[PDB]
Amino acid sequence: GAMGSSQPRKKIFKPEELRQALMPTLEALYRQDPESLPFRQPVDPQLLGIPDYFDIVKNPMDLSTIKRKLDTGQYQEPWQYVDDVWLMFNNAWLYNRKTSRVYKFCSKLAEVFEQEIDPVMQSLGYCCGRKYEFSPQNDTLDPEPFVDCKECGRKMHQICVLHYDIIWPSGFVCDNCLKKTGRPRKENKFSAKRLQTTRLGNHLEDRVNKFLRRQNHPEAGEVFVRVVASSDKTVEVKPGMKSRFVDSGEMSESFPYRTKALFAFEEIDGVDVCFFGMHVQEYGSDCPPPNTRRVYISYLDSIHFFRPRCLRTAVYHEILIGYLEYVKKLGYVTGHIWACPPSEGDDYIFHCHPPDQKIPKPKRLQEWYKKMLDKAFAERIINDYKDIFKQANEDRLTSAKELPYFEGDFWPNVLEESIKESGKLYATMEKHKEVFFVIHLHQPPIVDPDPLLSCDLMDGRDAFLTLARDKHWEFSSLRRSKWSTLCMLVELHTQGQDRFVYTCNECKHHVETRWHCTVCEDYDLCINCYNTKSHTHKMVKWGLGLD
Ligand SMILES: [Zn+2]
Ligand SMILES: [Zn+2]
Ligand SMILES: [Zn+2]
Ligand SMILES: [Zn+2]
Repeated sequence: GAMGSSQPRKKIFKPEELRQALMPTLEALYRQDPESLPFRQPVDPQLLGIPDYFDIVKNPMDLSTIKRKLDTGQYQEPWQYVDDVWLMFNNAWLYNRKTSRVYKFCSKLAEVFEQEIDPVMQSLGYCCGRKYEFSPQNDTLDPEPFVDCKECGRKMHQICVLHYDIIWPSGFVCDNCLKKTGRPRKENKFSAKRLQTTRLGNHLEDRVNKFLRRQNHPEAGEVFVRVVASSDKTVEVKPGMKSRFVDSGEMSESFPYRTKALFAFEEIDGVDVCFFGMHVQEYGSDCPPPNTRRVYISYLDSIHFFRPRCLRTAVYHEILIGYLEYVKKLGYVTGHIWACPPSEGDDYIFHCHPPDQKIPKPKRLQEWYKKMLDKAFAERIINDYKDIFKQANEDRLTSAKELPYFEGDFWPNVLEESIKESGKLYATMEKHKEVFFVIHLHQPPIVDPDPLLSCDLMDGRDAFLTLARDKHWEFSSLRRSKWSTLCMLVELHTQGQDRFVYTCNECKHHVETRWHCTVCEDYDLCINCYNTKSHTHKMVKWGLGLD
């Protein structure tokens, strides 16, 4: 029953201060006519004919009761007023049908309150005056989390202030109490910029930023593109196709590929926001037919908060066109896209999309890729592109073993169904002609210069979806996506599986204490090499060995 605490520099509010600040908002509700009228007195179920009411609404609340408390002085902190206005709204929204008068009255009162209470609560030193709950995820909704300033005691929305103890382990200090300090907040070192770079990531981001510079739009921020996971996998031929082609030795039992997960982030309001993500499968020059030198885009997802909107599509295209150009240069021959719009509520990569992010009609989605590919053809990056059906006929395919066979793809499961219902494949291909693109990119072996990044969280799409569902990292709004990115990036920086050995770029020996180049992407010399091999750039001394 007993809980002790200390809080000397606490913000404490005197009644009159609140009223002078708060009640101009409670009055803006009373001024709503006729909408405020059912809310000026406690709901009387015996006047209205609804004995129902007190069984459904457990804590009645209304304007008059709130006006009393604001005059009684019963509100010590400003959140208690705000909690009571939202309690009023939540009662009405609950009991009444979304079509009734009162429910629509309520949404008008609430829209007014949102506009009034935000600037006021911010003048009192808070983030906003909203009540937030996370999307459904029964009956219950989970409440957003709060942080208290270790100085003020002012309760804040953790998502509003974007505070996380891992980044700032000495705790949350509100922006004003930091002004009573001179020193600003410490830098967030768990940023997108600071994710390990790759030639693949760099080529894509170098291409997006070069485009954004020519655009010179003032709302735009820097784009960071990062490969965050890669590994070597195999796809096993399924049992039907196995007995039909593997036992004879016409198809290999499994096909090797390298999978990669990559994300793009944009600077928006000075923080990292993840707006684009993609998993790919890459079948090299030692992969047997039919997968030799082929890349396939398994899953592609996006969140529409990129700034500005009028550049969103062009930047998605720049990443995709950049991916084709990159693997074309390394030696891949064909690319494949499965252009399928999500089945409402299926999140491809990011948990919980914005309610008003458009799910495109399949004709629009395919036109979208067509425009991207047409753009690539124009720049002479693509040699040509056709749908799977027109392409199969043009190559005179007659056997199922000539269809590329990719992990998790549509066609391996169509082939299993065909074999199981045998006792028309060209018909199924024409039927879904529009959904499957075949991209012609064009030799010595393919050698990927990037190393593998072990990151279980991004080894395929399920691990990150699950973690975001459990942690309520939604991408449903700009403010929630900012928070989700923040924590996503903390997970990549600190919970990955790679540990780093350092070698001298000259004699290749393992180093502890070392000279690290300030200019080159990643260049080191042991003490001995620093003492013999000249390097023209300034170098700094890093590490500290125990011998
Ligand atoms: Zn807030
Ligand atoms: Zn504070
Ligand atoms: Zn050396
Ligand atoms: Zn250098």
